[PDB]
Amino acid sequence: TTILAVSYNGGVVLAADSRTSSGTYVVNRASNKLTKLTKKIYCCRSGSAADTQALAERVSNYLGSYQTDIGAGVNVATAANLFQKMCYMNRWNISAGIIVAGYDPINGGSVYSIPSGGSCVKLDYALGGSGSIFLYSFFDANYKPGMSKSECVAFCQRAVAHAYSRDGSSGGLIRTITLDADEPEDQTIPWNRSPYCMEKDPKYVTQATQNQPFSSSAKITGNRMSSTG
Amino acid sequence: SGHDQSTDVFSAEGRVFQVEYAGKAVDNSSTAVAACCKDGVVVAVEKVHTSRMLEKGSNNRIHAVDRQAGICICGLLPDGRAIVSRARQEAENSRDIFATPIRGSVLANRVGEFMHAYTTHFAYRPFGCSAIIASYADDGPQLFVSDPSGTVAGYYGVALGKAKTVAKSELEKLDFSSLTCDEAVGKLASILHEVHDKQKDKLYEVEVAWVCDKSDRKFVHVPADMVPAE
Repeated sequence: TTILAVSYNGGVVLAADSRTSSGTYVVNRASNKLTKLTKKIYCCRSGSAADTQALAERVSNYLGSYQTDIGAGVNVATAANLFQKMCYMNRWNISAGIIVAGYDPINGGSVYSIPSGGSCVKLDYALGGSGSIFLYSFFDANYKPGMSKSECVAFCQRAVAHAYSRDGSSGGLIRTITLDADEPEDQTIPWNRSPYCMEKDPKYVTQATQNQPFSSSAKITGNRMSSTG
Repeated sequence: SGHDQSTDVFSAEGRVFQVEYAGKAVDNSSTAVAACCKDGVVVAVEKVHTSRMLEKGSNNRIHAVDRQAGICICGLLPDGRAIVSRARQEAENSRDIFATPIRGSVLANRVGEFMHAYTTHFAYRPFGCSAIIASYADDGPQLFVSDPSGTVAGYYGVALGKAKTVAKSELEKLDFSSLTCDEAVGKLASILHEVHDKQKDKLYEVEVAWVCDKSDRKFVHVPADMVPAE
């Protein structure tokens, strides 16, 4: 699982892979890990699918009633607090890493990370899942804060592609959603149109020289790909 | 007869007489006024003392519920203290479960729902006080009144207590659009001093509180040397 959220000037972009895997078999290759909480607030879920689904459904139910009670919109901080409380009271029984990202008219675009421990950190960008470990040095080198909306979406897709190119537990479709003062816009790009994969990378085209032909010299001359040669 | 002994009984004309008796008890209490000045809310109450040996600040009727919200009590003071405790519980629930200050309208609705629940069961009696909720939340300055019947209404200016009609008439002379809290404090104090009868309540004090931009949107009492002498 690879999930991330990046804030730009207007709002936020949430990106995720689509792969639910039972260890080494792909149970689902078209999952949707970007779960709607309110109209402008979403969460990226990593870990136990049942636990994260139940947590998201409960938080969405709580937030929907709260809008009717107060008669106004909900800030991203409220949803972040709801997840933080619900994950902290159940931290020993659930396996969940949550990213709460959204737009509210008061604080603009917000991104919150709630790891397995149950804390809540407000960040410019957040990463999560097994494939997030591959992206940290990718963000330290290639990520510049202050990108435009389209630039942020493209960077998020490229980061997700780079993450699941190396992570066996991640892969499949790349799903992104943009949340800002305008209408939220989703996008799903397939693997065959992904911004990066090692199969299309020209520097991994040449195979490692492992199957030496039987030769009278120590000179390495490529792999043996024929019986005669 | 027996149609006015408990709140769980409607009268032949569709009335709850115990709630009306509680409202009558409110109407015999000391006068309070409040004004929403488009930049904050100012509340002023009169405290009648039955002893001249009371320490200053005794029997406070204005209490802070949150940083930006406060409640003035018109009526039975202990019932008002219970209502204030409930309002404080409601305000901290919002700050702990939803990580946001409670909106003035939301707090007023919670207070009204709490007060209404005591008018529907035979085992309880209605509160004998009216609650004036003054808030400066993200929904702007808000001034609400909660009736012992549990109905809440928002006001620009409001008066309660024994000398209610005359105080309301004095409040009708204000503009409430150009009115600011700095002059509203003096206006409310002057109205309370003028409307109060000096031959029946020998010991009287004026207690004024406000929450506007000048206090960093924090509900506090006035500086001592700001209200008029009389």
